[PDB]
Amino acid sequence: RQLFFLSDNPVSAERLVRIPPKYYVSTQCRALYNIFSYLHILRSIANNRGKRLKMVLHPGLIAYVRG
Amino acid sequence: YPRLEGIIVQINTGYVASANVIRPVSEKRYFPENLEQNQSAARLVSAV
Amino acid sequence: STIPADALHLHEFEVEDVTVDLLPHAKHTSYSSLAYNMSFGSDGWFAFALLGGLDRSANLLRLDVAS
Amino acid sequence: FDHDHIIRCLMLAAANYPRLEGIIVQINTGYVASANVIRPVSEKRYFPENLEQNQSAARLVSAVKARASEADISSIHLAIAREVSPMFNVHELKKIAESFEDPSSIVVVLEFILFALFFPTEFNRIKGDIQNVLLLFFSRWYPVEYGIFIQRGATYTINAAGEFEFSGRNEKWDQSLYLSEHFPALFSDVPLAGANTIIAIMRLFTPQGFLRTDDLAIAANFPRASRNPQTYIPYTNQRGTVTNEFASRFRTIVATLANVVNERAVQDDMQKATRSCTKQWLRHLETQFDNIAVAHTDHLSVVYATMSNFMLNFTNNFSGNHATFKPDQYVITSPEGSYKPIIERQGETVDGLTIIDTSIVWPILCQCTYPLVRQSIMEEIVYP
Amino acid sequence: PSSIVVVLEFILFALFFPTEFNRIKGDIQNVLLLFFSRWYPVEYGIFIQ
Amino acid sequence: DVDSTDYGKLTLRFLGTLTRSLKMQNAQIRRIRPDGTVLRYDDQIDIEA
Amino acid sequence: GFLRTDDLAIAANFPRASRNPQTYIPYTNQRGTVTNEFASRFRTIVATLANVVNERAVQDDMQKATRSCTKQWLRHLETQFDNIAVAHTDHLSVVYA
Amino acid sequence: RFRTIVATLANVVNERAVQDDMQKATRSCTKQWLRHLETQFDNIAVAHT
Repeated sequence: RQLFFLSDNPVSAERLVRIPPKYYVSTQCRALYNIFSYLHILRSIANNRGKRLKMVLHPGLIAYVRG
Repeated sequence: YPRLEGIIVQINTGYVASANVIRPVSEKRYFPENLEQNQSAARLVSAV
Repeated sequence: STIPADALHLHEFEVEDVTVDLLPHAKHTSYSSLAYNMSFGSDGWFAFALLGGLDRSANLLRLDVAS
Repeated sequence: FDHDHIIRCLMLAAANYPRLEGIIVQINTGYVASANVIRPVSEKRYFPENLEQNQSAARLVSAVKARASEADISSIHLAIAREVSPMFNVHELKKIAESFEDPSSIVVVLEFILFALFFPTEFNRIKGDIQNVLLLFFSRWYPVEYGIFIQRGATYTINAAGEFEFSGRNEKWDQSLYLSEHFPALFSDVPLAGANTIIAIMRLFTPQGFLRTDDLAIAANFPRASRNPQTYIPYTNQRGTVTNEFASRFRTIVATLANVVNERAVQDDMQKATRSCTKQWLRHLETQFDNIAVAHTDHLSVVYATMSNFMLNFTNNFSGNHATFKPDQYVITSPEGSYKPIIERQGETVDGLTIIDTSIVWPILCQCTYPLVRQSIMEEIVYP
Repeated sequence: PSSIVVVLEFILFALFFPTEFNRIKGDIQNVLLLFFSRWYPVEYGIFIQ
Repeated sequence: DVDSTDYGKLTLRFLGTLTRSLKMQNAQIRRIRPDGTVLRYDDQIDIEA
Repeated sequence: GFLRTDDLAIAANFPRASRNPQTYIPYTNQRGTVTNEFASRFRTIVATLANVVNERAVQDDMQKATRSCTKQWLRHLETQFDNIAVAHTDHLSVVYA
Repeated sequence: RFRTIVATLANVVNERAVQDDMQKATRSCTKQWLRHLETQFDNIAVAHT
């Protein structure tokens, strides 16, 4: 009910954010970075010029998903 | 004095560290891109 | 109280200088007023433009689950 | 218009003022940008549908998106205008750091094939620094046939009797030795017994153009620095053809490159899926080349023709054979001093004019719309 | 190989409506001479010979 | 002071200042071998100018 | 490697515990070459270690992906060896000397 | 008649897809659809003819 015509899938948001591929660091970790790309587009949509944003990470977040 | 090996190595260690010959860094690169995630290599990435 | 189960935010997006493509169905819903908030140049229209799409593949099975 | 005087002062003006190359390129860039010839757009199509999100080609999509720069119009117009322009500072290659580990590293070779077809003149000026990358390609994929090629030589010279005196020294090429008598040895196009595959892949860097004389410049009595002023247009106009004869050259290149990447794949028994996603991408470059070969060989080939008749594009750029051509190295000699060469590598840039970026062919192939691809409106082609 | 659907669009249009298939059988050639020139390149050069 | 149009002033402060690095005593224009030796004039290679 | 005599120790008349002092430097200086002759030795070791692990995996008929991801790792060690092989043979070799 | 057309068209697409050495899964799911046109043609050809 919140997002009628907007997509369900975080797959559609991976088109919008590049991840430099040294960050792909676990077996589910491609599928987890999509939700990061999925939500911040929907969260910050009133401040979206139509630029493409890029993801940087804390190294503990790299360290936590290794496991 | 069989501890004389401790003297000669400590001088030889003191030359290597003074040459600035190897500086360690905190970036692993044991695997290429898209091999640590990869589920088929899960038996290999644990042994490395 | 902070948990070991969160590292798992602490990721932030950095804006760049090169734009997205706008998914050619956005030209079609440019006019006219495909919903109420999806008027031309609004937040819900642009989210339907930039994030884009609705798959049939997800919410048919969810439409198959609740039966 | 005095032919003898202007070509005589333009040989002092290149020796005293080596920044003159920045003048003639800026005049040539002002003609390319005033023709509305290449217009970038924000829609990428480097991959077909359902291959970028495919997990098998995740090794491949990290090798194409790491090479394809964004479509900046100030460099695509610069890349065309560098071609017919005279060369005063020796052009050197933007350093490409590749190790050719994976079979998805064939993208870097396809970057060089497209840069040899779209800009064959600017391929010649840096063809030696491409050898420094390609000798890391062949020595890690064809190690049996690499050593057969090295023992003949990594450089060669031209004998006075027309023979090819191969050196025999395994030397990394530098962009100095471009002015000397040494050539890159991959581009000799001389067959070697045992190294039949390396010579076969170097037959894919051949240009697909013709040699047009400056018919409108001689009759205008413009300054030229040769006897027969002949420039090299990269591709012939292709009117009235169903199958485009320039796009069909890229059909036969990929059909050889899909056998080079296949033999490298099955040697290391990689997945059926990771090999199929390579060949689906290699024929996605088949489809995206058919869309633009109508608009390169009909609208660029009348721009490269008319840029070779300008007053300040006064030198021969290229001949038609990488195995023999060298620029005519004039000097300003003096008995009571030292001779100052015209073409002289000194790194005196015009803030980015000598650094040649071979990643310019990925925006040209994919994310640039042309005024003939869209037939369905008619653009009404801007004649400057 | 998923573009065989456009060919199956032309077979069914030739079985259901063979009269209207005749009136536009020339424009169906222009689509199909892109079909055979990519999937059968050896036989295409013999055919346009 | 030479004649200088509105575009010529843009080019002279672009090159732009040094000229005295070259001897001009009996200066001619000749080709060189790629070895480094100054060749003579050739009636069939160089232009007549 | 090579078996180097101690030229600067005998002239210094330093104490040595044998007749000819011959230390063993692990690898030769490798200036002025395109390919490193110490890095290409590691090529011919992995190429032997490829054929051992390839024949071992097919004895237990395990997956194509679990075998290729081994062999993609073996020549990833080639790429990491080639980057450091210049600095061992040029700068570590004079330290052991 | 449509049975023996798809019997040819499922061999044209099979000779094509093995030349591009693509997956068994991506090819068998195509051939599941080509015989799905068979089931939908056998139902509606009773009302056509």
